[PDB]
Amino acid sequence: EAPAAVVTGAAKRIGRAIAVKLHQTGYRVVIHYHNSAEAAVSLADELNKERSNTAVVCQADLTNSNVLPASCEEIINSCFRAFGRCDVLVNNASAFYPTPLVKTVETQVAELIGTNAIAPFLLTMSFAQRQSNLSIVNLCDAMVDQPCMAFSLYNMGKHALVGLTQSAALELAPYGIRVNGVAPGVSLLPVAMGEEEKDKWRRKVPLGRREASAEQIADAVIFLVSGSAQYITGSIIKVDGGLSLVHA
Amino acid sequence: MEAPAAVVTGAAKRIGRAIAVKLHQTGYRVVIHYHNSAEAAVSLADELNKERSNTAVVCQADLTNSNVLPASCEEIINSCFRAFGRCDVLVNNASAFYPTPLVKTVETQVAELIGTNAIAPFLLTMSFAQRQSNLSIVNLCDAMVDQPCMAFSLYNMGKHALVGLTQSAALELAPYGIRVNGVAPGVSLLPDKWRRKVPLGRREASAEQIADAVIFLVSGSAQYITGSIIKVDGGLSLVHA
Amino acid sequence: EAPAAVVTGAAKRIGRAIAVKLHQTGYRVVIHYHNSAEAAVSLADELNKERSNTAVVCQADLTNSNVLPASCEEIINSCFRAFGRCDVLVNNASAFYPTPLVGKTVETQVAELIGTNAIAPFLLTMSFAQRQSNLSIVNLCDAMVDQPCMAFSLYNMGKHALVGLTQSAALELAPYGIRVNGVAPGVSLLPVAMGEEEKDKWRRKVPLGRREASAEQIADAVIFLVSGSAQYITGSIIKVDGGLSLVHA
Amino acid sequence: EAPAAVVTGAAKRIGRAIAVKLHQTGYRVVIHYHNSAEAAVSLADELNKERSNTAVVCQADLTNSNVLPASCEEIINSCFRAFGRCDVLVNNASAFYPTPLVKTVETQVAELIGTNAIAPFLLTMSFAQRQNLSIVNLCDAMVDQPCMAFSLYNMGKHALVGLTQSAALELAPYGIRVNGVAPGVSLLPVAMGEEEKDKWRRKVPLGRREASAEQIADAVIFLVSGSAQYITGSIIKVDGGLSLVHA
Ligand SMILES: NC(=O)c1ccc[n+]([C@@H]2O[C@H](COP(=O)([O-])OP(=O)(O)OC[C@H]3O[C@@H](n4cnc5c(N)ncnc54)[C@H](OP(=O)(O)O)[C@@H]3O)[C@@H](O)[C@H]2O)c1
Ligand SMILES: NC(=O)c1ccc[n+]([C@@H]2O[C@H](COP(=O)([O-])OP(=O)(O)OC[C@H]3O[C@@H](n4cnc5c(N)ncnc54)[C@H](OP(=O)(O)O)[C@@H]3O)[C@@H](O)[C@H]2O)c1
Ligand SMILES: NC(=O)c1ccc[n+]([C@@H]2O[C@H](COP(=O)([O-])OP(=O)(O)OC[C@H]3O[C@@H](n4cnc5c(N)ncnc54)[C@H](OP(=O)(O)O)[C@@H]3O)[C@@H](O)[C@H]2O)c1
Ligand SMILES: NC(=O)c1ccc[n+]([C@@H]2O[C@H](COP(=O)([O-])OP(=O)(O)OC[C@H]3O[C@@H](n4cnc5c(N)ncnc54)[C@H](OP(=O)(O)O)[C@@H]3O)[C@@H](O)[C@H]2O)c1
Ligand SMILES: Nc1nnc(NCc2cccs2)s1
Ligand SMILES: Nc1nnc(NCc2cccs2)s1
Ligand SMILES: Nc1nnc(NCc2cccs2)s1
Ligand SMILES: Nc1nnc(NCc2cccs2)s1
Repeated sequence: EAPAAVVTGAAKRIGRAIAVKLHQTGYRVVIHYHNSAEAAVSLADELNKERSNTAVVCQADLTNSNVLPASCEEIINSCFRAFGRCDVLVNNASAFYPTPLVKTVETQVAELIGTNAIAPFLLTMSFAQRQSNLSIVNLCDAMVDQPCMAFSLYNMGKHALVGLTQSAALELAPYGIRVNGVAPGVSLLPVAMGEEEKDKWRRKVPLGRREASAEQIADAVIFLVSGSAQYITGSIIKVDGGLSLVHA
Repeated sequence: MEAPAAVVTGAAKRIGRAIAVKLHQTGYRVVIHYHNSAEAAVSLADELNKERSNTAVVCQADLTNSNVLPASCEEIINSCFRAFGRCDVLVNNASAFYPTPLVKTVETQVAELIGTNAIAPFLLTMSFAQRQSNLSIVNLCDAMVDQPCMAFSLYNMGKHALVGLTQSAALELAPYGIRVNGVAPGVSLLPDKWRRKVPLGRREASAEQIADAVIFLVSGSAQYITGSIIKVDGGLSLVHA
Repeated sequence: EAPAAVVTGAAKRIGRAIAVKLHQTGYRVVIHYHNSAEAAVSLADELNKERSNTAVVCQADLTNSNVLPASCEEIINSCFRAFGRCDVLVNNASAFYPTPLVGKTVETQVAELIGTNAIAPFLLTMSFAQRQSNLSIVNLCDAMVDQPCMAFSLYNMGKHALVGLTQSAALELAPYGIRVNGVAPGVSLLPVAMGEEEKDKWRRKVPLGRREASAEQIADAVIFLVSGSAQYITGSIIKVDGGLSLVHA
Repeated sequence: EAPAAVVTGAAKRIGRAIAVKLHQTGYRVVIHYHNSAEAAVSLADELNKERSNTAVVCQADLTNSNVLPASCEEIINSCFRAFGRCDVLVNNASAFYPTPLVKTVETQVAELIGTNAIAPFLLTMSFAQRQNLSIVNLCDAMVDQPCMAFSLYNMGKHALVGLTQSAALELAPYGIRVNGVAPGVSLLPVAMGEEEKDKWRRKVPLGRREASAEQIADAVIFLVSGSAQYITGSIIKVDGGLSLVHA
């Protein structure tokens, strides 16, 4: 009777807040993870303590390669194995690091374009081929047109994800699958980043001079998958505190 | 007094009514603004006050641009403060819509099309902010703003100006904690060829579907969202010619 | 015969550079001005001294009012009275100043900021089209239209409206062979009013050379758009901003 | 000292026209090709007959693979070996075919994302590493109103927008400008029946025809010229208003 959702990169940070808030809403969840095995299992434990048999984990590398289609097929298949259905796909997993124009480059291309764009395409195809309020939500980037300097590949990946969001909204609408995006500006800052750099970014945000909580991002995801967004497809909701509006 | 309060312009019919109703159902007190639709405005106010008495008032004003528009807009915001003691939400919904081919005087067309669609929203936004917790404004935009209807230059200029206001006001009022966002319908309630162009189910949006996006944006679930415009268009804007 | 162009606010700065560059390419020019009468006449003189009977001036307030349509009709009429034709319209004139949401009356500011930046371009476009070869319109837009200066809401509304006009008019006049495009400076000639230190703050933002656009660089893009090399281009807005619009906060 | 330009996919159609018009402006050219050797060589011969030793050909597959970075480095190097310099890169080559959601899919990924996005990135990096310098990328005016069932193609073209913007921003301190030209409907497929061609043509507000190759080429010539010295990160539509037309 309960719908089911796949969330990629759901062990930590935003994806985890997404999976949690989906579960709170009624969904059974596949918690996809790559390296964060302890966190993934520990999230699924917490969720199944609340409602037994409502969470499973699924391990996969989302780097592009000739087995990526199979991995993506397996993420979707795992949702069907555990819950008999797959109502929502959340494309959240993401590699993020600089690739200056001036790891081999082909690995960087595989990681940054694979995770951020190719895996979402492949997951979207498998989601669709396996098929009610069906929908996909892609995690985009509010700053996609005012990119971080030296992040060409990352940015290319997120731009492609906009393209996917739109193309798949158009193509899947006849099957009643909605496809939308949520575009954070500055949400949870990289664990790697020092606290002076974190406040630099925080200070740019017109609304409150702080980053988005992961929960604030999830809230937008929840709206998009909900029955209050039934006529919404191809839309990318910025959740950025106005940051994208701010000139240099 | 702890129930928040909303002003919705053009609230007597169609999308504005639906927005007023849904806000009221969420627990808002509402100012139902109207220009010509007195009977309808009052009838809605009646229905809502039957649900919860003294939660709905009406306010008449022409939103055409003129020398008296700033005072009319200021009095709309005042009416919310008079009735309810606070003004938490402004929904800029009223809109004039008609062709103005490039090939009523043109200056009257400017006054109604740019006035109702952009200038009144600007003035209402100014009065709303001057008078000031989850404070927000929602502007009713247009999903087809960049693929406009042929011969609708002034309407389109006004809806583009409204994107501008949405973004400018979001930036400038963020320090006051006033969020400013937009909802952009495609084809909603018609004023069949059109229905068939929509990817998502070959139908128009109900007014309620538009309202749903407004309710989201005013909610505590959108507390970090400002300067965003959510399309509610069933994919129509994605469809090439 | 030589083609003819109208340039609004052409007495000084970017408008002058546009009129000059159009005249150098072979156009006869109407130099529209509002307050800058000495500068406009002085410009027409210089151009006429390079080639007789190729420049006139035309004074008009482009503030919105009930007479704005007549004024815009008269601008276009001036070009047909002077040159027997009107091939190109450059909507360059612009009022620019803050209008904080939180001096002049607000209705005056609306009239100036929406009138000059949007309404007069719409009426001029209407007149240009109705009074009718490579016919085109170029609207001076703003590359920062989606990252606006704080407290510039009416100016920004006007520049957004002008984007809309650009697109609506390109759509609607394409059947008549009239192209409509835009040119969108980021930081070009800074306000005369602005102190050097404030100017250098803006300059420092620009990735491409950390300087503002020259007036000539803006004009070059106008000249492309009116040219035979832009015959298939309509509804395009070209940023001339040295990458400024791409820079995050 | 004549400047030098690399044009990818320069043997035919839009790329050919770009190469010709660059050559007419005074550029020496590297005509890059994949399968169209005879057309590429005939263009080179034509251009050399006009001015000796001003055109060379360079064969390379721009599909993504382990060797694409070396291929892209070789293209750029061929310009320097032939002409002693490389002033302009035009990323024009493109694969284009439907990839419905409902060749292996990874080969589709390699061809569509490789030609349209990864190869321009690699080329751009090699161009920059080796340094009026500018790059022009051939984008798509319909990128936000895509053809149904062209997700991978559209993804590639959106990525190219991101490249164009990202490279503009990063390369601006080295004085390298990076821009795009976005055709709407230009030269239609070779096989497409006229009746199908006319459905597309009829959609275009400005003259109900597709853009010539030369018309697209004109915008590229503008962007590489001294008249665009402050233009970077700009994408000029050359679409006859098509992108403005609602469904
Ligand atoms: N945080 C922000 O400020 C911000 C800003 C703009 C956009 N976003 C977007 O919002 C989404 C969530 O953001 P976030 O900061 O929570 O992301 P994140 O923590 O940087 O990454 C989320 C997860 O992606 C997974 N991932 C990385 N490489 C992968 C690979 N090769 N295969 C499979 N999974 C891989 C990781 O899983 P394991 O941990 O299991 O390895 C990781 O925990 C992302 O799409 C991001 O680009 C975030
Ligand atoms: N329905 C759609 O397909 C669609 C598409 C795109 C955008 N939108 C936007 O969605 C919003 C609501 O759409 P709708 O179809 O419900 O609107 P609508 O029925 O065209 O107009 C709504 C109300 O605006 C008020 N209004 C019109 N001219 C006025 C004036 N001079 N002064 C004061 N009020 C005036 C009227 O109030 P009185 O009746 O009291 O005189 C009218 O009932 C609008 O902003 C519209 O532009 C709608
Ligand atoms: N300068 C920049 O950095 C920059 C940046 C972004 C966009 N732009 C745009 O590029 C264009 C040219 O810029 P600019 O700096 O050269 O412009 P500007 O000097 O601010 O103004 C140009 C001319 O506009 C005319 N004007 C102002 N108010 C008017 C009115 N009420 N009636 C008629 N004319 C009026 C004036 O004519 P008189 O002198 O005769 O009175 C003035 O000389 C403008 O459209 C502007 O918005 C410029
Ligand atoms: N034609 C249009 O209406 C239109 C519309 C929108 C955008 N565009 C863009 O404008 C540009 C030029 O258009 P077009 O119609 O002239 O292009 P096209 O004829 O489809 O492709 C141009 C060339 O791309 C090369 N190419 C294809 N796959 C390749 C690979 N794997 N490796 C290396 N080269 C490869 C081919 O070279 P060989 O022949 O040598 O094998 C081909 O001649 C493209 O970027 C296109 O996407 C065109
Ligand atoms: N996977 C990720 N995508 N984008 C991210 N943004 C992290 C930020 C870095 C600086 C401001 S936000 S993590
Ligand atoms: N007031 C109004 N603004 N925009 C409106 N759109 C109504 C249309 C719906 C479908 C084609 S036109 S009404
Ligand atoms: N009329 C005018 N519109 N925009 C102008 N730009 C002037 C600038 C002010 C700050 C940076 S550029 S003048
Ligand atoms: N490589 C190519 N990219 N885009 C192309 N477009 C050809 C067509 C344009 C419109 C219908 S088919 S070829």
